[PDB]
Amino acid sequence: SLALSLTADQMVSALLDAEPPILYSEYDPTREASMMGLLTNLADRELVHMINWAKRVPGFVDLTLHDQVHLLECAWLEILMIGLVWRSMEHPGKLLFAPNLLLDRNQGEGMVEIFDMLLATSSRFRMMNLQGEEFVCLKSIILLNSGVYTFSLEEKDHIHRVLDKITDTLIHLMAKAGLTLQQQHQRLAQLLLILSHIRHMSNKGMEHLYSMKYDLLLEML
Amino acid sequence: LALSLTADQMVSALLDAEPPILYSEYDPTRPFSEASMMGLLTNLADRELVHMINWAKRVPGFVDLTLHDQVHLLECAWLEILMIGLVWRSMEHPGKLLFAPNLLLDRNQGEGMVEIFDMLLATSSRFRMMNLQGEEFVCLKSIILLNSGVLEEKDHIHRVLDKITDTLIHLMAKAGLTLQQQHQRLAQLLLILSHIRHMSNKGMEHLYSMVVPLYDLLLEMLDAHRLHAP
Ligand SMILES: Oc1ccc(C(=C(Cl)Cl)c2ccc(O)cc2)cc1
Ligand SMILES: Oc1ccc(C(=C(Cl)Cl)c2ccc(O)cc2)cc1
Repeated sequence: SLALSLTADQMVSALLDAEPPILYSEYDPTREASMMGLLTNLADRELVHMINWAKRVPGFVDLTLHDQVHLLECAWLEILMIGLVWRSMEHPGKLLFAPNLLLDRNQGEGMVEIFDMLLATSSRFRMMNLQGEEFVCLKSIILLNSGVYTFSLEEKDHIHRVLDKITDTLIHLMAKAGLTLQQQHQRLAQLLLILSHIRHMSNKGMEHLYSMKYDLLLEML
Repeated sequence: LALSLTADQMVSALLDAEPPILYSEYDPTRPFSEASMMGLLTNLADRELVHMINWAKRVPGFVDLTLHDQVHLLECAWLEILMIGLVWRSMEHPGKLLFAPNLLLDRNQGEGMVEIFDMLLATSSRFRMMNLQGEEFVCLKSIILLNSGVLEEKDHIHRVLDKITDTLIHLMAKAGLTLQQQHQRLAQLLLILSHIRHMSNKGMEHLYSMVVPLYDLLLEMLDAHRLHAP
């Protein structure tokens, strides 16, 4: 596990380098059972990239296959959502699901509360001046903190140590950016508190998906 | 004045404001059925709710918010608040959930509840494993309240949240932790809050598929005009 020996810069470079691409919504001019189909199809494609992203998250492959599957199983929607919020950040009042799918709230059945929360997190990130380097650290934290409470025991400890490294990385990014010590802790806290909003958003999102109606996962890991 | 508090004054304010520990109704009718246990828990929850509202009003910055925002924060946080309290109480009772000194329950006593209990016990164990301190607990609880549903007081709320962060840090420094340990523990603590949110959503899921008089209580007790509510 060279992962516990990574420096702040190495962790960032690894994470930046592992970023999935921004995918496009399926193009077909003729055509919300259709609108949800657009989002589900984007989601499925995004999932493939996410799983291979997860394998490049330092310390992730050191885990057993059982736990890798479980972490991804708990965090996938949270991860999809934070990506979405990151993409929408420079489009106030709009959610950028894809470059060719930029929806306002007016265009958002039980998705309305979801969108408003997503939009609010987007603006929150906007006024915090969230940086790409910080964003990838956060995304990684979601992956690892997803189902750690729930699930070798040593396995839990490895996760915890890597989380500590990501915390150090975040702090280092802020110090370099010239934040004072006090400012560093406050912003660390602000970022992490937004993670609970993300979890909330995911839970509500995961119980609307059930108002409708694994293999591929173990396959790739 | 709220935003003018030192760390030390902030922590003693929160400690002074702590609600009491309540006892479950003494209808000990055991063994429990689903109806009887939920009946008992709900009655406990309802009585705690009263004390929670009083507590909230003493959290620095809370009464600064509009009535609508006070109600919203409590609506969003109340179950998270009850659950963190339970986790704190159960901390020195491994394998058990101390809902009340007279209502100790283990996993083999909880039934969609089982999953929720398992989550509560895991968190409780996590608290123990990182040696969570009373001063830290009260900070986290206030953060849960102010972060549950956080347009001029979105900024006022964030100012108070910052002061609470400064207080948690200050407590860790006083304790003698290095700066690196401070940052790391702060992170570990706040990351737990995402799990508490999760357990709360799952709990609210179990409840609503089956209660507490939240809206009316807030109306009675958040009424600045009422002197002896509810
Ligand atoms: O990049 C994203 C793609 C879809 C979504 C969905 C939301 Cl906000 Cl509900 C979504 C995910 C899975 C689905 O089957 C439908 C929508 C979120 C982010
Ligand atoms: O101090 C507590 C009391 C009850 C509970 C409940 C759980 Cl764990 Cl589900 C609870 C809350 C509201 C209810 O109507 C029933 C149970 C949690 C903490």
